Amino acid sequence: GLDAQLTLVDGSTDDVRVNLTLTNTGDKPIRLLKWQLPGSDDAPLFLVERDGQPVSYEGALIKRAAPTDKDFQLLKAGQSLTVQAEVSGLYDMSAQGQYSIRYQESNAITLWVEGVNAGSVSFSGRCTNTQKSDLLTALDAASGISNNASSYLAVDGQRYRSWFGAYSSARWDQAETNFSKIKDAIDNKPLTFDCSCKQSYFAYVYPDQPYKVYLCKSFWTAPVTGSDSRAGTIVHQLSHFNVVAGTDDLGYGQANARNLAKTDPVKALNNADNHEYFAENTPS
Amino acid sequence: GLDAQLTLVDGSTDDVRVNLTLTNTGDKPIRLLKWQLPGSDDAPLFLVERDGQPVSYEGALIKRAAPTDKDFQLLKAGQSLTVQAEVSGLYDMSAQGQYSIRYQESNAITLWVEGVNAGSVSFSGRCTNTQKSDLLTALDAASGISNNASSYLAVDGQRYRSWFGAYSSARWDQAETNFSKIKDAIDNKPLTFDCSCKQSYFAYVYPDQPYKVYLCKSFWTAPVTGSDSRAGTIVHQLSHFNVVAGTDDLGYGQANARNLAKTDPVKALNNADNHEYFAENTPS
Ligand SMILES: [Cl-]
Ligand SMILES: [Cl-]
Ligand SMILES: [Zn+2]
Ligand SMILES: [Zn+2]
Repeated sequence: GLDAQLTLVDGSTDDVRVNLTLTNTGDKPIRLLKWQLPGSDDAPLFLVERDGQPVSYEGALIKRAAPTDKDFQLLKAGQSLTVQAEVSGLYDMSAQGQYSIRYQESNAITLWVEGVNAGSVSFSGRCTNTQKSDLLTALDAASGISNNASSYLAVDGQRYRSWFGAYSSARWDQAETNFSKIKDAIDNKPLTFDCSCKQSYFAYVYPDQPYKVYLCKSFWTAPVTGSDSRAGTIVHQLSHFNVVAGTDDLGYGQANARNLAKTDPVKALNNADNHEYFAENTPS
Repeated sequence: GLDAQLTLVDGSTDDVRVNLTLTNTGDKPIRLLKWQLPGSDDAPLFLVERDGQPVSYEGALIKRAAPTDKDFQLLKAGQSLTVQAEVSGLYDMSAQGQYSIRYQESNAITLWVEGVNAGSVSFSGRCTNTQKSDLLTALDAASGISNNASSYLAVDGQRYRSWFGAYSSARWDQAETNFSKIKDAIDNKPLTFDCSCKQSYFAYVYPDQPYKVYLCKSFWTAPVTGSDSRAGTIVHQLSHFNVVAGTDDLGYGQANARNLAKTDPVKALNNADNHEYFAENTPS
């Protein structure tokens, strides 16, 4: 027969990693569908319950052809295979509470889940409970710098001059209106964060697909606040949506933004990093 | 200086491929931002106009760090580099008409665009005008098999028995209600097709993200109608959405579906390929 043993992996993050050991206890080799083993392809391979109630699978479903030889993993007589999966990225484990997880069938393992923490926030692209929690934390920080930016623009200034260049009331109203909409998106709109991107840069968006922001490797290496920070990256990204500010990416980096501000204030007003650096205001 | 020459590539499809030659006409080497050359990363590098009116860029915008040495392509004195891009996947070229394209700046090239052709259809993931047209064609065919499936379920049967097993009125009503919703999605809902997937299988969906269907390699190799066809793949995929039929992927392939129908009609009623094969009805 085929036995499935599941063990929780102990770790210091909020992720939920499990080790699954499949063992062929019989005397003849058996063939296992690779699709039915944890992997790079989403599959609903677990029963996950919070407090006795199943929670949702959040991954994709895939149409595949009938399997051929290529699609099987062979397990010899007596032989075991162990694979590790992170479960929080694939099921709805966002709410605090006592969870069980069973492969499905294995024994159930159980654990406590801390809880990741108008407007709403959704996730896709296998964000783990760590990433979800970090993203919400980064959003609260973005809210802080975006509120600050708005308050500044409403009062009456080197901060403005730095990022947006020579004063004109039309450009200053334009900047204030852009920050007003960014603050409204953070405060009141349905945001989506996606964690599937493995690229070396910070994030990307489609300006016609509000309000979904795709984080990449540099987001995770960035500090939560400060220059080129997780908070500022969310301000940058939001500013691109057609329904927010419609900014472009005309240049990257503080040095470039200060140049654009000096040489062509209209382009600076249309640049995402310029908006980011105005809100990050680091150094102050 | 740096000259940019753009040439249209002649081909027999509806795609819009262009060759861009950048030449360093100066006497010292120059460094070109790789981001500003066509590539795997979306960038808005072209001005595209239909009948004199710019059309929308549809790709992503990316937050990147300031460039370092790594981020440049070097072009020696006198030296040329040529790169090819497909423009239709990245701009809105869906409408019939006379277009110009200029890299931006290059000369403009011009051409005629045939036009790809309640409910609406959107695209993402760099679908070319060929793929868009093929997808719409496949949708009309899906509509045909889905209408047929609905008509069959409303009359009064080996077709039903094959895919859904022993008759009971509750299961037959359930099947009819699932096909009713699939036909309603095709007819009346905002569908999105995405072409970014390079996996060897047919397609995938997130059941909580209606009505976006991601096509992969086997979709493109499939015939438009018949067994495991582009039309049937759209019926399969649609059936998964929580707001359509909420089906699972419990088994793949006609042989498996006929088994499920024979052994556990309730699971057959919950299986996407079973719905697909009922509508494809091939052989009839
Ligand atoms: Cl699917
Ligand atoms: Cl971005
Ligand atoms: Zn499926
Ligand atoms: Zn950007």
